[PDB]
Amino acid sequence: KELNDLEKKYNAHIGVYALDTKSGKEVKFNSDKRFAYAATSKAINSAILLEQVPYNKLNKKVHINKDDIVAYSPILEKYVGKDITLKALIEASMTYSDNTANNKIIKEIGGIKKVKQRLKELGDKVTNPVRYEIELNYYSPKSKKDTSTPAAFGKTLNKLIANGKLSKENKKFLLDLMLNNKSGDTLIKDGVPKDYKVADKSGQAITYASRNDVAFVYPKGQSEPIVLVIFTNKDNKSDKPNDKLISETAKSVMKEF
Amino acid sequence: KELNDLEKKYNAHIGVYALDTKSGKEVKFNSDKRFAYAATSKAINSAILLEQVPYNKLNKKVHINKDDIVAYSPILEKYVGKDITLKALIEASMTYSDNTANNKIIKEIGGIKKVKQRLKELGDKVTNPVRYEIELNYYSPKSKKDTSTPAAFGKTLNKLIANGKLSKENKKFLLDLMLNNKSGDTLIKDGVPKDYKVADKSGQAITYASRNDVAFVYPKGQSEPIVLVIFTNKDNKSDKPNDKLISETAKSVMKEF
Repeated sequence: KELNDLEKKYNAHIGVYALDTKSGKEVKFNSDKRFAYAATSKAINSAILLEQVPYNKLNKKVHINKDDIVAYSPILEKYVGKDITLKALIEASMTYSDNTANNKIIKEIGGIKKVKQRLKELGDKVTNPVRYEIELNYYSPKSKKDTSTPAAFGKTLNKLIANGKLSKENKKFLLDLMLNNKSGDTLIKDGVPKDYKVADKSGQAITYASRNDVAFVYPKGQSEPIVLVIFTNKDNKSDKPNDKLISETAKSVMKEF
Repeated sequence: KELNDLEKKYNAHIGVYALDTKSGKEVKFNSDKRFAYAATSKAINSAILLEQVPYNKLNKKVHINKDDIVAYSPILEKYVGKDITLKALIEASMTYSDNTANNKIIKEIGGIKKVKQRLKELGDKVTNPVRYEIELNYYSPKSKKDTSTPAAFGKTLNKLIANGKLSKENKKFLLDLMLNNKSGDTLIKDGVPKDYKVADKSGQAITYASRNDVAFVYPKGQSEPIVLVIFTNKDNKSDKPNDKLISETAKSVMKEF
């Protein structure tokens, strides 16, 4: 379970930050090294929008046209020239990792700048959103663009969602999407003990086998979640990642709690 | 609401079969004309597998290798060389319309032949599965391959799921996937009245703007569903469909109940 020999077994780099929100106990490993967060940022944008729009007001529609459309939008693809509710945008973003949905949410929030401002209010000076989908995924170890550290990103998830200011309804709406999500089943969920419940949002950048998973993990018997951010990448641009790496990382970290 | 002037407004062909399972009242329109059912068949395969595997036994894993992988498998893509539960296969098939998941389910059932045999036991001599994903989507008006009529397909959905022999748990597991599904939101769900609950599985063949949606529709106040099959296509191979066509078709048909 040493994270060091997980990096060896897999020849990858692991960035972890786990915070038991009950005890405040943290597990860090390369927790201050930057990683491209890819689709895991969708959790952040969704949370931020849910801060400014009451659950009852998620039924508000927003028009989607061709310009809004970006690659890998299994849901939003068909909304060209149609309206979609803020509620359905968030579901598309969280369940399907829909790229057009996420951009739209960011737009609704006020843009990247607004996202940045918010991050800064949350005391997050590390999380660096610079581009929208899908370009936020063109990770370069040379660039800080669209990257965060496991610690900065974890602290933000905590402050925004776990110990945030979301209403009961919106927090539930969001955590349930991440809970019900079957997309990151091979990641944190795969490595945690049978009885734990995992509310995650996976992600994978285009380069360096940047494969991430962030989650609200709930040990059987605990209602308070452990915020778990696992970012992983490899040395080469075209490197393919191994999800079992995240699964094994979550297994190990969870044993700390 | 005449279906005829919906076909005019949209210059498309509508195939409908609605059966109120409570009253046994039916609404038909070109209900005996063949249409490519595309991903809507996933509902059928899932139901059939759920007939032979108890809910508690869905945790059984099945190995996925490269050969199993077909196009548009947002979930199953990453399972190459990994195991997946029958439960996660069905979720992938129903929520994400995952093609590799569906093929695997068909394999688990015993193959297309087995599916055929089952259809025949259900008194369905029309539904004609011939290929797996993704080729089942190469629709030709000249070919009966992978097509069914709205009536034959509707009667099968009814006999297999609605008035089928699924256990409480499996029927729920499946209907909840279709209920929670945000993929066909622009279809039946878009056209039914606000308070209705729609448990659907959309679909779109590669050709002739073959855009379908099948659902278990629940009027507010009714627990028994109305099985609604709406198949639509156009004259030309490269025709793009308009989902609002299905939405408007569902609106009209629902007024019959």
